[PDB]
Amino acid sequence: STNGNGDLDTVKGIDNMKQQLQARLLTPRGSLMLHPNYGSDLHNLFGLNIPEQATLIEMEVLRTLTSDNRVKSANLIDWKIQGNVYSGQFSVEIKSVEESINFVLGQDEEGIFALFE
Amino acid sequence: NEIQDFPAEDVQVIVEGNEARISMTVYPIRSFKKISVSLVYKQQTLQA
Repeated sequence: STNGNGDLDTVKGIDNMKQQLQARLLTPRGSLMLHPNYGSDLHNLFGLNIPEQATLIEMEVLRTLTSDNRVKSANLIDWKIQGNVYSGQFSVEIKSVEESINFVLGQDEEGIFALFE
Repeated sequence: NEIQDFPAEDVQVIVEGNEARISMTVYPIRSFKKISVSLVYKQQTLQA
């Protein structure tokens, strides 16, 4: 999309993390070229309505979130089943301001100021 | 299982002379020849 000023739109900081986490969760695992492990297996977890499939979904989502290097940890908050529909919510703790500051100021020695994670 | 059930109390015996009179009650054995069953579906919601 466009930023409204005739240049390409850009997402930064928290918007960037949102974008990347959404894209990883939405991507099927193994579908992306040059990156077998990037993605998620949620496309196959459209199973039955029992706690077991709920737990499988939860474990898959925690794996997908953990896969990101910047995500320090993730954990279940609450889930429920409404027949067809499954609903769940998670809590994601990105790296703290202190750690990011230390990382960027360390990067000054190299001057790259870029991310190849 | 030739008979269903019987109350022991009803077994009463009268004896007089050469005659013996006895009363009893028995519930006859029976065999199933019809089954009616009703099923009801209900929603459920699970949490945590």
